[PDB]
Amino acid sequence: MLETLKAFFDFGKDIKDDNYSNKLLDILSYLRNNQLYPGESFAHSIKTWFESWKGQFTTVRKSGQCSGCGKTIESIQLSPEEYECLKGKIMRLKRFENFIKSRPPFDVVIDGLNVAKMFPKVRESQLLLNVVSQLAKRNLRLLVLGRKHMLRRSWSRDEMEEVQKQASCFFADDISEDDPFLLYATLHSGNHCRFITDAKTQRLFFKWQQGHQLAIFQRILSYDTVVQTTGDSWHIPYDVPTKWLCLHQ
Ligand SMILES: [Cl-]
Ligand SMILES: [Zn+2]
Repeated sequence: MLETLKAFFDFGKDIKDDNYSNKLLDILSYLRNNQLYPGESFAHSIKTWFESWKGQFTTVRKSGQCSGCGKTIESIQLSPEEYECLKGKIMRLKRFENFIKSRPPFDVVIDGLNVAKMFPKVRESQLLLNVVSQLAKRNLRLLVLGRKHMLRRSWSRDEMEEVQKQASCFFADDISEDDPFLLYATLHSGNHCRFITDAKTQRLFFKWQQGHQLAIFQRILSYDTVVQTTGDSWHIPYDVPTKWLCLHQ
């Protein structure tokens, strides 16, 4: 589909209807609101179309600070109001709710089932413990969302006991869905908590996810990797990617 969209940018160089241009800008806004990134050849067409504006293919510093503008890429951290927005509408089972509310916030919410079943070679009671042990080395509060299945041999427990002594474990019924509990416990704990597993808010969810998801651990950046603009500038990631199209005018 990106292939088709690119072709309309190419047509844009000669089509100087400024009503046509604002439909091309709508595409850019669609990319932003849905965490999509153009291909490299699509990026070239965007740069080229805008220049009919100065474009440069660049990278982003550790506190980017784009190498091209010197401008600072949008922050990945949610504002207190933005976070209280996204939080409210995700919660929009009471044993779990109780479990959370009678306890201090957590730092990492771990989807035990999906984490354990991702490196299929090793036993999954072992894999969970390994993830927990590496994280408990820094004294974080850990909530492991598990199932009654984990406390039934054989998921050697044994090994689950070592898990429960370094992480807090809530064992939901085996039929329960994973996503609701993880989203609740993480968002309830606060903007600081991370996890392992409308248009403005769907964007917020995407910003929140990118800045709070621990990927097996991958580093979380200071800045937000999305198509973005300030009016005088556009910053478009392409080909999360690390290459950026820099536009300023
Ligand atoms: Cl697509
Ligand atoms: Zn730049």
